[PDB]
Amino acid sequence: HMQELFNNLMELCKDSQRKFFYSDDVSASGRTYRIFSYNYASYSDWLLPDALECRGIMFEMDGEKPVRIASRPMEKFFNLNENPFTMNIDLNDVDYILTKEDGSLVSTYLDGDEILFKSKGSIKSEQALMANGILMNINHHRLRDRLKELAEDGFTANFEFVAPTNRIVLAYQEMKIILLNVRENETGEYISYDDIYKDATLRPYLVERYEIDSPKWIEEAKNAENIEGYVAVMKDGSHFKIKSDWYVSLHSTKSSLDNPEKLFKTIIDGASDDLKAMYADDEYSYRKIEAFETTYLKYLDRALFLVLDCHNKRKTYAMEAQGVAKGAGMDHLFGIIMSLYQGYEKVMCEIEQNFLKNYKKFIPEGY
Ligand SMILES: Nc1ncnc2c1ncn2[C@@H]1O[C@H](COP(=O)(O)OP(=O)(O)OP(=O)(O)O)[C@@H](O)[C@H]1O
Ligand SMILES: [Mg+2]
Ligand SMILES: [Mg+2]
Repeated sequence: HMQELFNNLMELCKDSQRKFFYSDDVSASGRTYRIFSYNYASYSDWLLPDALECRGIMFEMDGEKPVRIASRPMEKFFNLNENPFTMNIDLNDVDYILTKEDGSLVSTYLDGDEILFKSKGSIKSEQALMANGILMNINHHRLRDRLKELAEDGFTANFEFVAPTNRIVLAYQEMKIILLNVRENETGEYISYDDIYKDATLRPYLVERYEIDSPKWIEEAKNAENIEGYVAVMKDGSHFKIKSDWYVSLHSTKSSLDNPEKLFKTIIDGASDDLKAMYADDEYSYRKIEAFETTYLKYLDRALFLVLDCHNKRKTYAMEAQGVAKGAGMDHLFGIIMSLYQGYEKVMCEIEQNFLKNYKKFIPEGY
């Protein structure tokens, strides 16, 4: 049930502050919501219970009690061959593949009598309030009424918000929302693509689908231009993504595998999952990216512990924050501990830049 699921997620947000976290917002109606998301996480983190559902799922709260799963976006999923989840796939068990739109996730939720969108991490993000604007206009009144009845039966409708102002790599003419999928809020079951298609009000918005008969579609997609790629939907309802080399080479920093300050840049932007799957045919470059990956996560772990723990507990702290920084070799994390005296997020921004400058120290041994 839901209470079980809410607990498993709360557990994750205690393990470390850059693995899993949450955040509470309040809505216009005055209701209280809690969003479970994530910042960084390695394959083992994703083995923790229900860790794969800690990407924007949102609970309406009552104090510290979940009352309902107000919004259910997709589970975390990975690129093919990115890690042990997505290696040894029977490509013959791909049901079909879906165009991958380049934009931002927005997911429905009911707030009293109002059907609204939340971005991945917030119900007040720019994308959230614009998506809201879009849904309340007269052109989307048929769809708004259908998503409102879906919410009321407790489903979550998931859209990719695209726009020329919100351009990531691909270039979209108009601002619009594209219906990706629909999820039952409690069980997380997906509505079948064919049911969404039968609704002629939803059919206009629904992401294009392609049938496949040979795994040759992956080579074609890897070698295509001006597309991000595809989301493959398995016969069991799980999903794996295939991005084009073209997209990945444009979404990473330039010369990533050559300049180690570039590779680390790729990692601090969360783009090294696409890169790793791009070099999955190259055992050396594949396992090298994992090295630099672990390095930066090992660091973050240590760093974030020391910075926040110290600042949990006056010139006392000043001299005491020096014992943590110098005691761990990184005197860079001293002005960082000055933050909790000044103001808090804004922090994680600073730990990154400070890593790239001393970066030469952390470069894995043998690389
Ligand atoms: N047809 C589609 N089906 C599913 N997801 C899609 C589709 N088109 C675009 N997406 C987007 O793909 C995202 C997941 O793949 P992507 O590599 O873009 O993730 P990300 O934004 O880097 O974050 P993460 O690594 O945490 O998944 C989803 O957030 C979703 O908004
Ligand atoms: Mg995307
Ligand atoms: Mg990624």
